[PDB]
Amino acid sequence: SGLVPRGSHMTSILDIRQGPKEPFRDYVDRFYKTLRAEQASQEVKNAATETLLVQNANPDCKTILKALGPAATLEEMMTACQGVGGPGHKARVL
Amino acid sequence: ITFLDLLLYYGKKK
Repeated sequence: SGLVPRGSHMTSILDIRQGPKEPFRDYVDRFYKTLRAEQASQEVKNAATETLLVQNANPDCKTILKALGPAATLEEMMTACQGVGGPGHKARVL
Repeated sequence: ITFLDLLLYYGKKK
């Protein structure tokens, strides 16, 4: 990008990274808010989104995100980071 | 799983 002498609304989505023990819900809260104000066009930023979202997620969360895959949606990810999503299913642990 | 999906998540629930 370029041609911007001044456009510092809040172009800093790069600083929005999920801590190793940080809830994905709080991560997305800041991520989405900042990305919404990111100085880029929708298709441009959304292309980065799919990468950054997983990239700046911690290994543990990232492992969960990958186990779901692109076949699952953000809503699923939000619940996935919260545990398994639904206990009493496959009585292996609980 | 893009900004699109992020928007639909806050706006709707599917």
